[PDB]
Amino acid sequence: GLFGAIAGFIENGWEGMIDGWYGFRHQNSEGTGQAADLKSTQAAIDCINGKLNRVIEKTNEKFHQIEKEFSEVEGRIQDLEKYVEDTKIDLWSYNAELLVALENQHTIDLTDSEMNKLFEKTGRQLRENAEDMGNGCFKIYHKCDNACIESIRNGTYDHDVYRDEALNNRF
Amino acid sequence: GLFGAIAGFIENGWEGMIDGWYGFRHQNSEGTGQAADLKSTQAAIDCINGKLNRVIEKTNEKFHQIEKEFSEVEGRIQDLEKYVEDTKIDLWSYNAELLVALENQHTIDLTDSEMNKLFEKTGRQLRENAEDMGNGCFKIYHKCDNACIESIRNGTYDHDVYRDEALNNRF
Amino acid sequence: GLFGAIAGFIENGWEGMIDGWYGFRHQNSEGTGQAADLKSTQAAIDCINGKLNRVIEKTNEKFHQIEKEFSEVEGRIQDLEKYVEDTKIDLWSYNAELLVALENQHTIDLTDSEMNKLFEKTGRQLRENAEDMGNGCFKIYHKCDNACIESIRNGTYDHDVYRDEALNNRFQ
Amino acid sequence: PGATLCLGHHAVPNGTLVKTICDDQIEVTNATELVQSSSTGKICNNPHRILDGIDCTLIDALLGDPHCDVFQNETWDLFVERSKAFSNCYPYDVPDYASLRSLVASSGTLEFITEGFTWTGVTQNGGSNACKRGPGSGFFSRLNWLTKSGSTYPVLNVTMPNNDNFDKLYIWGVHHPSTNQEQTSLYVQASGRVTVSTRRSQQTIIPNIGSRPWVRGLSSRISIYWTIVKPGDVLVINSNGNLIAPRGYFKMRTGKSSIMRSDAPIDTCISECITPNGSIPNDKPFQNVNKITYGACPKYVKQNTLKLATGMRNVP
Amino acid sequence: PGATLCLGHHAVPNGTLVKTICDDQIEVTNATELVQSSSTGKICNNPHRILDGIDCTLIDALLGDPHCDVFQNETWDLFVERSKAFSNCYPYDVPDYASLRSLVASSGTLEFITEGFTWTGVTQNGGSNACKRGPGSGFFSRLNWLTKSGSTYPVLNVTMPNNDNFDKLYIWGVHHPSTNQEQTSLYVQASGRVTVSTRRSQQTIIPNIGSRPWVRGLSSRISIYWTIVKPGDVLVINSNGNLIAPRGYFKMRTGKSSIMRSDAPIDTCISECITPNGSIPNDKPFQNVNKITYGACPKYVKQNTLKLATGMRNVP
Amino acid sequence: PGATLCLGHHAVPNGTLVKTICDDQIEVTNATELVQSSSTGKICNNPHRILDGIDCTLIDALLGDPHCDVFQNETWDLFVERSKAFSNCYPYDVPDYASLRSLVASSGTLEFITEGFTWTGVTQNGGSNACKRGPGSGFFSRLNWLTKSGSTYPVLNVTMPNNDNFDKLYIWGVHHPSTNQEQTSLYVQASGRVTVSTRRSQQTIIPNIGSRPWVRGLSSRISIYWTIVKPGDVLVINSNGNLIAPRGYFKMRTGKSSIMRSDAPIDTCISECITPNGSIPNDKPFQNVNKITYGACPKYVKQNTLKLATGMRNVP
Ligand SMILES: *[C@@H]1O[C@H](CO)[C@@H](O[C@@H]2O[C@H](CO)[C@@H](O[C@@H]3O[C@H](CO)[C@@H](O)[C@H](O)[C@@H]3O)[C@H](O)[C@H]2NC(C)=O)[C@H](O)[C@H]1NC(C)=O
Ligand SMILES: *[C@@H]1O[C@H](CO)[C@@H](O[C@@H]2O[C@H](CO)[C@@H](O)[C@H](O)[C@H]2NC(C)=O)[C@H](O)[C@H]1NC(C)=O
Ligand SMILES: *[C@@H]1O[C@H](CO)[C@@H](O)[C@H](O)[C@H]1NC(C)=O
Ligand SMILES: *[C@@H]1O[C@H](CO)[C@@H](O)[C@H](O)[C@H]1NC(C)=O
Ligand SMILES: *[C@@H]1O[C@H](CO)[C@@H](O)[C@H](O)[C@H]1NC(C)=O
Ligand SMILES: *[C@@H]1O[C@H](CO)[C@@H](O)[C@H](O)[C@H]1NC(C)=O
Ligand SMILES: *[C@@H]1O[C@H](CO)[C@@H](O)[C@H](O)[C@H]1NC(C)=O
Repeated sequence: GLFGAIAGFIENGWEGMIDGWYGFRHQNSEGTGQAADLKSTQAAIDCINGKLNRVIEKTNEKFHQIEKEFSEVEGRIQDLEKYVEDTKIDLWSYNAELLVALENQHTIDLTDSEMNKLFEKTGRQLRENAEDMGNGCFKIYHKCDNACIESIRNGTYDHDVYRDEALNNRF
Repeated sequence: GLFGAIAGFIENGWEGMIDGWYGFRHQNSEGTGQAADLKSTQAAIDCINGKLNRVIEKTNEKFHQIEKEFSEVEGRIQDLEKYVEDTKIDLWSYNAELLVALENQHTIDLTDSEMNKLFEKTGRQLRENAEDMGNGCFKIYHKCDNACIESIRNGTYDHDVYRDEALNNRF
Repeated sequence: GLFGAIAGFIENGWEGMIDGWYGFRHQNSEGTGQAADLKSTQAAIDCINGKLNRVIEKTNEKFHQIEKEFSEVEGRIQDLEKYVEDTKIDLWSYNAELLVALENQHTIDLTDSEMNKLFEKTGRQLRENAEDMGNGCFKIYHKCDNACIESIRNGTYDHDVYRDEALNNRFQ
Repeated sequence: PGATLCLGHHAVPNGTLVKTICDDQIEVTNATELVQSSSTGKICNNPHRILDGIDCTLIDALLGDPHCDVFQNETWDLFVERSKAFSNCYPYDVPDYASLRSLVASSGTLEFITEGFTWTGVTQNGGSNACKRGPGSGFFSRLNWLTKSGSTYPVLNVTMPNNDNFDKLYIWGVHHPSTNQEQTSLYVQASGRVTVSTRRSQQTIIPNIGSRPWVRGLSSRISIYWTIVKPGDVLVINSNGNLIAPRGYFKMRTGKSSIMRSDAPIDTCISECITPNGSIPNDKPFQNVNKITYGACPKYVKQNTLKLATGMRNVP
Repeated sequence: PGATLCLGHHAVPNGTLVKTICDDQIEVTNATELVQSSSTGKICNNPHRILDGIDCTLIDALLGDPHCDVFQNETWDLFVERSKAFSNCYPYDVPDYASLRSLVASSGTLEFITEGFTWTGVTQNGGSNACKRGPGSGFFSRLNWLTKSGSTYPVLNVTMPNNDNFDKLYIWGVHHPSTNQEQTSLYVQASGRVTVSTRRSQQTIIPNIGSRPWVRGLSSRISIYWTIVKPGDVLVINSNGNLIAPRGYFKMRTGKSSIMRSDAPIDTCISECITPNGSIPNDKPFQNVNKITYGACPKYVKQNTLKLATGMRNVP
Repeated sequence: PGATLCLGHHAVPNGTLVKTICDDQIEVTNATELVQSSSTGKICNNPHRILDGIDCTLIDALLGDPHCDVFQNETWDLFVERSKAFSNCYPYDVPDYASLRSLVASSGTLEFITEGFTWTGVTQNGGSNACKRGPGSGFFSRLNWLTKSGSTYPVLNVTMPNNDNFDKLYIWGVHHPSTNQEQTSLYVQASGRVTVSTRRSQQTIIPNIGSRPWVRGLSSRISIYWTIVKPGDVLVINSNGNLIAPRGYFKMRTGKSSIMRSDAPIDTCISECITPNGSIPNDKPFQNVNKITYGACPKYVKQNTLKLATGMRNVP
């Protein structure tokens, strides 16, 4: 994708994440664990189900039309009848092809983006208390128990509390 | 948006900013103030105005065409005339729907982008003399009067002048 | 572009880069040099050549169609034939116009993206041992000979080796 | 001591390959098909009112071929013509056959209203052993074969005003005898001629003497014509022989009705979209079953499959 | 001490809702309408030359119905036919009416040039009380009703070469008498024929006797036909009765001319785009007013509104 | 000391301008043209089979105008009609000329099979100095001009069953004499009539006596008609004068064949796509050469150039 996170600095997806599209894994003095991120997941999901339907309208309802198969040779008028349909079909065939190409590119790019926003947001909370290890992981330079991890995930982490300690381990 | 600045880490827009699309707010030892950023504002505006016109050309000029309403039932030929116009209208109706969808998405993402590019540009000038607070604000770790603020906005800020002072203050 | 690298914080391109789309220039105690980045380059090239062909299929094959020029006035039926062809041409003309507009924007944004990603990836290897100078160049705060430069370019640089030396120089 | 916090995304054991602007094939976690490519093979009889033509074409039902008279006064949303249909009455042709078929189908009804025409000095209700009705000789139910009475066939001159607020469809015909002997035996005049007109329209037909290929015992033919008469207008019929008279008029309607050719069986089930192959679901935006459709239907495309990604890139 | 530096973007008290790829409805600071949905209700008389048909159809003007003779030799960019139009001359029909109306409308002129045809042995300038011109009998101005002279009607045979460098349109006709008595009284022959030809085309018409519904006192009719003669080509007219002769030819033109049905009044104002509803602005790319249009016009679509975002996300 | 590591991208000394969503003109390192705007000016004879009509139209070849008989039994993928073409046989017209031309072009062959029609009591093989074949009088090769025998022209009545497993195309005609003297001299009857039919079709034509413009010595005309007969069906021909009889039938085919008007020379070279201007390459997706095309062809668009970027922004 355009942002280089998914299939990028994030080395692979987690088959073990079954309650969300995006989330966190940690290791600390109390062991390891995993948690989904709800905001990014719902943001991606909400954009995604509605998309075929926003474009292409509802179906159109059509009734009596023109004949499209013929049992006798007729010449000029049938030629035109056949040409009109052939013309219609080719244009619609083009529309379908282009539509799916564009939508799928945007779907891949939008999911990549949501991952990246979460990464930067997590990073920004950590301030000077962590370093980007380059593989989508942050090394946190202070003791950070289960409650500390949870404060980051729910967005209430207070960088100032740990700054003296964190700077101390780093420097 | 894809970049996560507008309606993202920037919590909201400024209704009081009436002379630009993007700009700066500050607090320092001399008080507070506000100024628009001209380059970012103009980049978004320039892409946005001429944009309906890049695609669909000029209007087409058309004159004598086919009849599209009929006062008598005629069967086959009226069917074809009616089918041809109906076919044309649904295709154009499709083009119009898709066009505004793509354009508006692109307008939202590009405007988000201009915000993000400006943020990254400001950050890079400040180097090690500031930190990203995560809400589109920089904490500047040295005394920074009005002329100092103006130096950042116009792109001539010299990080080296303050580096000793700032590092001292940060750590 | 959307990412602000090409025609952005990278001030201009290198006419002297003739063996790649993206790459590295360095300066150290042993002189200067340049190298293409193969991985980014091939990613851009692969998306771009495949692009005309992904949409529009192969060409369509058509044979007997309708007449499109006429030597006599005929009225109603000729009118419809001409309207049908004119309608088709105007729709296709729109598709062609829109297609190149969308494709070209995406190529510009995608080339910009590859430049920006390479910059970010390089930055991450360097960790606390370097600083972004803001023009797409990194200042490296330790002695870094040709093999050291090569270790960065080929992705095997070990930031821990240089961290003590580098931190002392940056902050003191 | 410290900690590590890793960001990531999900993946699955096998995803779906899709196409993008940049990839001919790329793996995502999930996708959905946008082209309907299958049918049950049966036409659903709901929600549209389906009329199975069985052994009859729409025109034969219109004219009133006896084995088709079951369809008298019927209505439909969709008339279904079967490939096994056959004619079993007087051999006929219809100049502009295709247009008449279209306009009745669109009207959506065979509702017929008899009128009290008076035919002075001629014999009414002619029939033929080429067109049996029950055990005896017969003719189209909606048409009236007029011949001489005694030794003369006078100039017919009859009128029928439209004082109603709907359009009337009159179906009528012209007999083409195979020989001069036939012509004179039936109509006295050596050549007949038929003219039917309204206040703003007119049609004149000259009968044709001669042999055509032998069909059901007969070398003669009827040509079928039609005339629409609007409110406040009036019908006039004038003939001195060879006239195949109307018995009344068909009530015209406008609406969603149409006609389709299909050999699909008709099942009891519900589908908005009907094709000759059978009904198909209309949950998908496109279909590759048939360019011919009726109702609320996906759009026809040439491609037989198109995958829409519904998930992120799959990177196990 | 130190300082703080915040980045931001503008917002407004109320924006516009628009649709995107990712939002069915999302708020931006501003948007602009892309669908023209209104008209003043009047057709602007500039820059295009508008001709109000008033009480006349284009065909009635062409043929020269007396109350329409005001339109003689007129030209137009757009001819406007009114629903109040009526015919007030000899009752007539035009086979392929739609085609003739179209081809005259496209030429954009009624410029007419009289030619010196010679009609030996017939009476010219026939007239009718169905088509009074002042108190007395008269006829279409561009047509010449020929009848017998003395007790005979010879085979007429006249020719007319095209020595100009433009196409000529010839309008001619066929009289259909109501009775055999009338047929022989006018034309002597029991059956007529009219043949008009060029070097690569020919048309032969056989007249029709019989009663039709009374229209303006008359049960007879005229059928109108047309023939185009190219430079270097030639007209030949051959008839032994029932011919309604041309008086000359119409100069044919090519260009931007057309015809429209409308009851909209014609105002003094300027608009490039004309619809039957009235003129509309052409600043927007689309319109939902009418599928029928003339001039430099937005494209017709089904949607009544489409918003193009012209600003960033609105985040108050 | 330390080191510096700079990231960058390439650029080139020229660069090319393209259009985007955001720029009307922006410089990239490279681009490619998507509109084919040129032709060599020659139609390539491969891979499609080209038949150059030279001095002949397809219709003149079909009927067998003597200077066109070189084309007997010929086949083509593309028939090329030249603007310099001319007729040199009996002056004729074809009602619905365009349809016959279309269906033959589509059929893709002039393969002709003589059948042993029997024409009792008439003189066969009529000819004219208007249609010379070598030094003497002649006629269309595929048609048989029947005239009186002795002092009479009897009622012709012939049949031809289709016992083959392909469709037969029959071409036949009707003579329109210039004078009454001519009519009776050739056909004895003062008026002829021709009726040709199948089991579900019929056509009756009445000749029309009178002058048309003088062409190649003749003020008379032939009108050409055609009838297709399917397997198991049958042809019947009935005439008492003015009949131009078939000599046999053309075998109908289906396939990729068509026809084109061009003055382009025919060169030896290979191209899938043919236009009236000459062949064009089909590597680009669009073309601005001609809306008329045949084969595997780019799509016609109005634009004469469209550039697809194939490189990044060019920033020297
Ligand atoms: C003109 O020639 C045609 C063709 O020969 C004649 O048509 C033929 O008419 C006879 C007698 O009506 C038909 O005979 C019947 O054939 C059917 C089916 O084959 C058979 O079942 C009957 O028992 C009877 O034999 C014959 O089929 C028919 N031929 C064709 C090709 O249709 C026509 O009678 C001639 N007209 C005149 C006025 O002589
Ligand atoms: C009907 O009139 C036309 C025109 O006068 C006659 O055509 C002329 O025929 C002669 C005899 O061959 C030619 O030499 C002339 O060139 C023709 N004149 C024109 C103007 O083309 C035609 O012959 C007449 N028909 C009859 C039956 O008398
Ligand atoms: C539907 O029927 C048509 C007509 O025989 C056939 O060509 C087509 O393949 C059928 N489609 C499917 C999906 O079976
Ligand atoms: C919104 O855009 C329209 C069209 O460009 C413009 O006329 C209007 O002034 C704009 N409004 C604001 C508040 O910018
Ligand atoms: C234009 O007039 C037609 C005819 O009355 C009407 O059906 C249509 O709704 C009108 N359109 C608008 C936009 O008023
Ligand atoms: C420009 O792009 C075309 C299209 O792929 C390619 O064939 C050509 O080699 C390119 N030119 C240069 C100088 O890279
Ligand atoms: C092809 O010929 C037509 C007819 O003269 C001309 O208008 C057109 O410009 C030509 N096209 C090219 C590509 O030369």
